[PDB]
Amino acid sequence: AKSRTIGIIGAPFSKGQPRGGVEEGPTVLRKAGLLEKLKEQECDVKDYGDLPFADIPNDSPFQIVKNPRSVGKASEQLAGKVAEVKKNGRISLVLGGDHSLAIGSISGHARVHPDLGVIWVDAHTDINTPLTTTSGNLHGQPVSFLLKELKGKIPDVPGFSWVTPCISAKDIVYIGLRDVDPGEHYILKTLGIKYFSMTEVDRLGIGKVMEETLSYLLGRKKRPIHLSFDVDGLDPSFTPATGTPVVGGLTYREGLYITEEIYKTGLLSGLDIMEVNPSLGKTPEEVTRTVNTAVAITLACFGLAREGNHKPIDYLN
Amino acid sequence: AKSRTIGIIGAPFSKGQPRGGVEEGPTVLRKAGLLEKLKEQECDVKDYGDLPFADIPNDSPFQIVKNPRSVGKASEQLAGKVAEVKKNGRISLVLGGDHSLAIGSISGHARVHPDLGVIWVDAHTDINTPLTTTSGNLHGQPVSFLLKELKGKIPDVPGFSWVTPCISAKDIVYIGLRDVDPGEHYILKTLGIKYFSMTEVDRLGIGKVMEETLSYLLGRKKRPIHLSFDVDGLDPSFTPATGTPVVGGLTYREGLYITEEIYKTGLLSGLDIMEVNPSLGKTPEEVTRTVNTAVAITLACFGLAREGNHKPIDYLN
Amino acid sequence: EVQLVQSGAEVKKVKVSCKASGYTFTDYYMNWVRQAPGQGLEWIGVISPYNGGTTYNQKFKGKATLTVDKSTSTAYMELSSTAVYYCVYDLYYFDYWGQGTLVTVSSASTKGPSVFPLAPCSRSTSESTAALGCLVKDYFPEPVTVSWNSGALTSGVHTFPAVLQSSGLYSLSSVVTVPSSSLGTKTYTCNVDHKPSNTKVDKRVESKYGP
Amino acid sequence: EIVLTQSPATLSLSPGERATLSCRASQRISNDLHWYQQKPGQAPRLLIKYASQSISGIPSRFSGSGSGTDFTLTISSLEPEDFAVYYCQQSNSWPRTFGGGTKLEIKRTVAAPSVFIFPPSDEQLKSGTASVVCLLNNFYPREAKVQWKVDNALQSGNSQESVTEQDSKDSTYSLSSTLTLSKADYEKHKVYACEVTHQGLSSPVTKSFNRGEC
Ligand SMILES: [Mn+2]
Ligand SMILES: [Mn+2]
Repeated sequence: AKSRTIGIIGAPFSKGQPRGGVEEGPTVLRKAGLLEKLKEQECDVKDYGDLPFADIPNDSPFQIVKNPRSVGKASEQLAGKVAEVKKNGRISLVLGGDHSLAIGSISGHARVHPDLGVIWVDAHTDINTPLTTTSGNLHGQPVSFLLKELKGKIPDVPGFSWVTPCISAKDIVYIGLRDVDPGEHYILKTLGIKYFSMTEVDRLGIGKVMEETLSYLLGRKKRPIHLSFDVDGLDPSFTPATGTPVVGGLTYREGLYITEEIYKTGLLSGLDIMEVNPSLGKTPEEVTRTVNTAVAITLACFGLAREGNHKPIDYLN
Repeated sequence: AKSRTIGIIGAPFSKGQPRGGVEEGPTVLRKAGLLEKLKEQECDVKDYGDLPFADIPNDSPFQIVKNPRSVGKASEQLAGKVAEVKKNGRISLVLGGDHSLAIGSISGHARVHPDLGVIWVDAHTDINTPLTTTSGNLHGQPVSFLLKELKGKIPDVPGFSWVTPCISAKDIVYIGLRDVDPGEHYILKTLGIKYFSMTEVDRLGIGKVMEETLSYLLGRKKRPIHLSFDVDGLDPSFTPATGTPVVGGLTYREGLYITEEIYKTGLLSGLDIMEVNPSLGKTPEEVTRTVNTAVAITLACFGLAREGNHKPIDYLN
Repeated sequence: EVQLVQSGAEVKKVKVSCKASGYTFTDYYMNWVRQAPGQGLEWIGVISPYNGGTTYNQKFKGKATLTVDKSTSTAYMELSSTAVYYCVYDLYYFDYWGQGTLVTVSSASTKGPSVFPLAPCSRSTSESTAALGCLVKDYFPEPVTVSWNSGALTSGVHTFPAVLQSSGLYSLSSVVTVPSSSLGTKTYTCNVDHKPSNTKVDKRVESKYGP
Repeated sequence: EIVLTQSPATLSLSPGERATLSCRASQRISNDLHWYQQKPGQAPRLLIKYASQSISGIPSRFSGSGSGTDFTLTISSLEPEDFAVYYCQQSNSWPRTFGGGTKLEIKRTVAAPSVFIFPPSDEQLKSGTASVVCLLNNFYPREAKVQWKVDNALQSGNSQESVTEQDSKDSTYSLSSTLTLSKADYEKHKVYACEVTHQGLSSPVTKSFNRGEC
C-alpha cells in the first residue's frame, strides 16, 4: 500500500558514541529476522544494504566534540541514501547505529519532504549544541543541527558543511524525556519545543499524550511524520541492551501504543531505530529481549496491531 | 529558595518494629550520598546529625503494644529536633527508622505549623489504635495518636504523655493503600478520611489522583503540606529491601510524579522517609535498588524534575 | 577505626582472609577488589554480613566465590587457579581498604637465585664514576633482598623490579651502584637474601690479568 | 558496565601549580563517582565522596567538579608527595567499574642516561647461559629505546627490561635490558653493542664490548 512500503537501510556505525558494539545493530536486527516478519502483511520490503561507512584515520576532534568528520561523512552518505529511497516513494526505515545518523536520516528526508514532523522518542533530548555539550559524543548532538532556530548557535563542525537545518522548533515533539542536561533543558525551554516528558506522560496517560501529539503536529495540516526512536526511551527492564539505560522509562505497552497510533495516522514516512547495543547484554537473553522489543516496535509501526490483522478476504471459506 | 531549604535529620531507630536493621537507614542514606545529590541544585542543606536515641532496658510493654517507652522517648526527642529546625525555617527532611517516628515528626511540625496536611504514602494505613492492633508494633500505630477524632479512643500509653493529637481527619490523605486491617478499614470508613487506595489509583490515573489530592487539601487554603512516605508503598520490584513488601504497589514512575507535583505546589514543609531496611536485601544490589529509588524520590521532592532543571543563566555563552 | 587483617600470600598452580577489627560488624559491607600487577583495579563483589548476597562481577562469578563468616568478623573469598587482592567496606565509597593479598598463578617451585654479577672496581676502561651491579637470576618466589656490603653502600643503589621470566617463572632482578675509579681497593658485595628459599648470596668480581 | 575514561593516561608535573585531572564517563552517572590515591606499594585511599566533599580531613587541594559526565579532579596545591596512581570509580550502576590509572609524575629536565653495559659473568658461562645487562641510569623521562647489536645484529626477544620508579631524590629513572642468550650464541659473537636512544642523548649511543675483552 501507501504505508508499509519500506526501504530498509542499515547503518553499522559507532563513532558518535564511546561504547563499541552498536555497529552490530544491522547485523543483529537482520539476523533476528525483520525483513521476514515484515513480509507477511503486505510489506513491499526492499533492503538497500548496510552502507559502506569509511574510516578516516586522522579523525581529529573539536574541543569537546569528538570524532566529527567520520560522523559527518557517515550522515552525508546516509542522507544521500535516504533521500534516494524516498525518491522510490517508500518509507525510509533506517536502523543503526546511533542518534548521530539521525542528522542525515532527517536531512535526506527533508530534501524530499520539507514539511515533515519529528517525533523524537528518546530518554534524552539530544539537543546539545557543540558549545553546550560536555561529552562531545555526537549522539548527544543531532537535534541542534536540524533546528533552524539554532542557526548561528552552531559552529561549523568539520564534516557537517553539507548539513542544513531543516525543521522548525514548533514541529518536533519529544516523548519520554527523563534524563536532560541543564543546557538541554535550557534550550528546550528557550525554543518552546513541545515535549512530553515522563511527567506529562504520568499525568495524562499515553492515549492522551499521543492524541495531543497528533493534534499538535497534524491538527493544522496533513504532513509526513518522521518518527525517530531510541530504544533507551523505553524502560530498561524491557530494553537492557542499549547505551544509556535510564530507569523509570516507558513501558513496552505504551511504546506499542505510540507506534500503533502513528500507523493509524497513515502519515508515517521515515522510521529510525538507534542505540541497539548487543554488547551491553549481560546475558544474550537480555539482547534477545531488547531486540524482540525493538522488532515488535517496528512491526507495530507497519500495521501489526495487538488486536491483530487480517487480509481482506473472507476467512469463512 | 523558600523551597529546597533543607534540614536533614537522621533517626537510626528500630524498636517500633521487630526486624532489626532499619537503624541502618541514616547510615545507608548518607553513605549512598544524599546531601551531595542535593547540593547541585540550590539546596541549602544543613544536616543536624543522627539523634542519639537512648536505650531504656526495662522497656516493659503494654498488652499488645510492644516497646512503648523507647518509642515515646524517641519521638519526643525527634519532635523537639524537628520543631527546632522548623524554627530555622527549613524543610524538615527526616529519614529513619520507621513510621513510629512520624508521630514526633508531625508533632514538632505541628508545633510550628498547626495548619498542616499529611499525605501519608504507605501500603498500610498505620491507623491501628492500641486497642485495635494485633501486632502492637508501633510503626503500625502512628496515625492514631495524631488524629484529634481519636481522642478518648487512645489509652495513655507510657511514654506518650507529651503527645497531643494535631490534625483533623479531613486534612490527611492516604495514597496507595493495599494492605489494610479490618480495624483499620473500619476506622478509615468511620472517620471519613479521604484516601486514594490502589483501586482509586487504577481508576483515575496518578495525574487525576494527585490533582484531586491537592484540590482536597489546598483547594480551600494554602497550607504547609507534610508529605510522609513509606518505601513499601511502591511496588517491591522497585523497593525490595523494606519491612513489609506488599505486591501490586505503586510504580517508580508514579511515585516520581507524586513528588514532582508536590514540589510544584511549593508548599512542601516536611518530608519523611521510613522503613528502609538494608538487611532485607537478598543481594546488596536489591538494597542498592531500594536506596537509589528512595533517593530519587527525595531529590524529586526538591526540584529534580525528570524533564530536567537549569540554573537561570544563559547557557548559550 | 575500621581496620583490616588480610591473609595471605599464596602460590597456586583458594581462600583469602579479611579480618574485620576495631568496630561493630554487620555495619559495613565486605567488598572484594583485585589489582593485576601494573594494572588498574578490578571490582569483584559485595556480600552483606546479614546474608551471602552475592552480586559478583560478570567475569568473576565463576573463579571467585565470596563467603560469609558473620560470627567471627572475618570473611573469605575463594578462588580456583596472578594479582593482588583487597577487601574494602562502605560499598558506595571505598574508604576502608585492607592490607593487600598477593596470589600468584604459580606452577614454579621455591628456589634461591643464581647471581651472576659484575662488580669491577670502576677500572673497566677509563671512566671515573663507573658502575657495577649484580644479576639476581632464577629465584622463586618473590622477593629477593639485596644489600651492598651488608647495606653499607647506600648511595647509587638502584634496585630494579623483578622482571619475570617466561622461562620457568623465575623472576629476575638486578641492583646496581656507581662508585668512583679511586676506589680500586674496595670490593662491593651485594648480599642477596631470598628468604622464602632461605638462600643468602654474596658476590664480587675481579679482573682478567689486565695491563 | 560504564567505562570510565581517564583522559590523562600518565602525567608528569613539577611541584607547583594546579594539576586538574578528568574521569569522563560513558553515561550520565550524575555526580556518582569517587577519587582514589593509590600510592605505590599501598592500598588505595579515597579522596572524594561525589565530585566534592573532601573526606575526613584529606587536606586542602582535592576539589572536584560534576554535572554530569565530565568528572574532574583538581589538584590545586600540588604537594609533590601526592604523586600517585589515581583512580576514579563510579557508584550508582552495576558492576562498579574503576578508572585506569592517572599516574602523576615529577616534571626538572631531560637528562641523559649514564649507560653501563655488562658482560655475562664467567660464572654464568659456568652455567650455560649468558645475560648481557646494559644500564641506563639517572635520566629523564622513561622514554628510552634499548637496541641490542650482536656483532652489529639488531636482535630482540632475548632481552628483558626493568624500569625504576621515579626517585624522590633527583626525580630520575634507571633502566636495564637483560639480553639473555644461550652459551652457544654468546660464543658465536663478540661485539655486543647496546644502542641507547633517549631524549637526553643527542645521538643513539651504542655501548659495546667484546667477548673475552675485560
Ligand atoms: Mn537517545
Ligand atoms: Mn508503612
